Amino acid sequence: LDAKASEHAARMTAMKNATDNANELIRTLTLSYNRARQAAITQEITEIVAGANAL
Amino acid sequence: ALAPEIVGEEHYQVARKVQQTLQRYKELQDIIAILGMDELSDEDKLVVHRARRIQFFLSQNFHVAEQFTGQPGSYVPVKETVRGFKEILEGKYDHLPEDAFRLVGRIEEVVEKAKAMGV
Amino acid sequence: ALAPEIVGEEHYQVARKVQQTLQRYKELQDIIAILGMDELSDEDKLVVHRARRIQFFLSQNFHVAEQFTGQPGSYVPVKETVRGFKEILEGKYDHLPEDAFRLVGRIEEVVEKAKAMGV
Amino acid sequence: ASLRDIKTRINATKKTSQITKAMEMVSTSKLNRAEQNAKSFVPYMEKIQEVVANVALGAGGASHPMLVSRPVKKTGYLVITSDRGLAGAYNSNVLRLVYQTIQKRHASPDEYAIIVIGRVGLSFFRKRNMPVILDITRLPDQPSFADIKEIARKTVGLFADGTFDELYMYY
Amino acid sequence: GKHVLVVYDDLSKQAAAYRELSLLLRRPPGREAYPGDIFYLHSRLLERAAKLSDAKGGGSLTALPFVETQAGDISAYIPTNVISITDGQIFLQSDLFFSGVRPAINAGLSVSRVGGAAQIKAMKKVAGTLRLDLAAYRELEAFAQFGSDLDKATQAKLARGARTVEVLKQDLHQPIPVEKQVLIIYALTRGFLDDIPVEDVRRFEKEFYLFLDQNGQHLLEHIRTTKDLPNEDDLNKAIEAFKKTFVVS
Amino acid sequence: VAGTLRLDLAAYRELEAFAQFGSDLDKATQAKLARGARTVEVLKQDLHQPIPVEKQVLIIYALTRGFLDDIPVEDVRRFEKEFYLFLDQNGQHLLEHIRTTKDLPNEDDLNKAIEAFKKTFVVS
Repeated sequence: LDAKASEHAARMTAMKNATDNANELIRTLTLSYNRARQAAITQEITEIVAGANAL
Repeated sequence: ALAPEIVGEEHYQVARKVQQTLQRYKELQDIIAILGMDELSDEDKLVVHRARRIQFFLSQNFHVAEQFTGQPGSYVPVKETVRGFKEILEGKYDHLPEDAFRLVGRIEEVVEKAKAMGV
Repeated sequence: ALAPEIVGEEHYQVARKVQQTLQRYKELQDIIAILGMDELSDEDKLVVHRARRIQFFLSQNFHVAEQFTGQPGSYVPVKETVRGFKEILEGKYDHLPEDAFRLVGRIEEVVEKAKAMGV
Repeated sequence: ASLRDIKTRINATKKTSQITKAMEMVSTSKLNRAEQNAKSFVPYMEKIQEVVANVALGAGGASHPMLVSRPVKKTGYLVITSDRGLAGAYNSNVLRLVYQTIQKRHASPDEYAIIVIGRVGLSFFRKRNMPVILDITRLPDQPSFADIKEIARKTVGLFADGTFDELYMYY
Repeated sequence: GKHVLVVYDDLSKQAAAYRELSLLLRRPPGREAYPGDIFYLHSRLLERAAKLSDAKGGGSLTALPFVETQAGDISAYIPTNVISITDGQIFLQSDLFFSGVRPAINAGLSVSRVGGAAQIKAMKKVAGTLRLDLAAYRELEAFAQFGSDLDKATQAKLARGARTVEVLKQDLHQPIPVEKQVLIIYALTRGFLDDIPVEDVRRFEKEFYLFLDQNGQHLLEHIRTTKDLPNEDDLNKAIEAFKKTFVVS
Repeated sequence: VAGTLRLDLAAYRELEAFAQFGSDLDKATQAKLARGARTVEVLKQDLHQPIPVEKQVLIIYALTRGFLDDIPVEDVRRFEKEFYLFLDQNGQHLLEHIRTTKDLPNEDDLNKAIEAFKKTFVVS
């Protein structure tokens, strides 16, 4: 009985770290996603401006 | 030039096996980071064990790199590279540490360096 | 137009119940995949048992699907589909194999298909 | 890489996060269930202990100080492990101590033997070459008395022969 | 009245050349500096492939345009333009290429609207089941990361999916007749392969092709003439005889 | 009055994510879950039917003082409607007092009125 309850406690306390690590990875990847997409949008703006000026 | 009829069946199989192992190790990174190293199956643990050693073995010491660090560098024939990678894939050197495979030439230098480190 | 005063109280109740059962099933899929289905609460076993049949019954055979199937289509009035889904929700057909509900029209045709399969 | 590749990783990570959350909740529910029995079983153990401690001022076949009574062979230890994974080091440490004690110490590979509880224990002892006698593949998580009873009677009975005199649990 | 197959090696190179010419001619640029008529150019080119009616001689022309993407960006201008025009697409991926699955067709993404009508009866009979098997395997593939500790039902589907993936693998410059493809896919889908280990499936397939060449030519000619599967018991008996002769590693 | 409502809803929104399990501890889980569910039920509203601020005050006070503990979660909306009818019938003093002074009425009188309503309410 002690071993079974210890098993349940161990799984519970492992899932906390699992979820926290997953959410940390989510945070890092989302930040990278946005900081990359901003470069694409400013490149689009630059291309539009340059094309307008070229005429 | 990486075709079976050009380099040979053994070379082709070794190259494809190395690439497959490295791709699998690259894929396993997310689960390794999240769930930890201990939750992977006994297969993927061996996959990581082989992949780290292969990745470190791909490094080499160069002749012109002597002006940076004092290591003299070496020239390795294709037969020796293929033999060493086949030996690693068979699991012969699973017991040696990771750092033994860094910046060496032929596979025998890995054993020599492990002996020098104490193994 | 999915409003109580437009389609009717019974129709609204049936639609809301179907959506809620499907949403409940959506949250149990990973748990049922990982652990054996027995760990589900006994109500949730009925919920899954009915969600599968609702998902299968939402499918329909078309008159234009003749060119792809070789099988004639069907036309189901809303007055009949509300009754069919009410009966499935209340459980008057939990004793049929789930495959009898696929690609079929009225609820009576489900029983016909089940008996053709040998129920 | 690109956004097209980053979004797939984000989606997979979110799905894994949801799975971990659900399994944490299930683990908490089973923890409460186990803790129920962890206090419910107390009166029976107290009843047995109070009487055996009462009548424990004499010598009997095995419950006397059993000093050097059949050390000859097969020293038997019990190992309690789970079947499901995701527990972290819970099963690993129990396997580690059993190994590093008995497999390290005992010279002849058969002067010891182990009976296991749990899938992972027997899996590790099939990895190894240990003399495992019998086990239980998958006990129900419920307290399982009058179910574990036959296993327990078998354990004490194969003791009664003296097959595993030095019985000593790891858990 | 003849039948023609046409392959355009890189429509992205063609579009880049047209963009260069347009920019040198000083026409206003659209998105990604491409001219506004780039979609009209590609649609006008591709829509000349057709299946003529019987009064027109019955001829046909089928096209296989190629488009190259950088870092899997399928939402770029030319990729979307070509995707919206064609009847279907086939997606090849480097991650599948290196993991051993070559050719690297991604079944989940690839589409073919003409599908079904473009297959023979016997091939359809087995492709119908293969589609569902692959779909279920890909849906459950995510949970393999949690180790072998899974439910009893799911492991059979994982094994079936693994064997299916092994069967679909193919080597270089070895086209396979459809009368052999249908037989091997039938052998996979009917459970005859569910005892061969995943590691020996390719050798099983090669030995099965050789065994079919040596014996069972009646099945091959029946398929090649009637475009339909033979009698069920005869095919099962032939596969059973091969399984009795075959040696595992 | 709104402070207790805000706190209760904020506390309940954390336990909404705990939809798998219920009574772990009565203080930590069951009571908060039930009160938050009743809060969500009273905060629902029908289309194109605004209600006066005094009646909002009375219903929110009723919820936040625990007078709705006995009433089941499913019947709360009918409770609220019948309470508004009972107010329009027999609470002119309370309504005028709040409408004139912008403050809560005498707590004992308001408790007596809500008790009188609760006697006549029938749960089904």
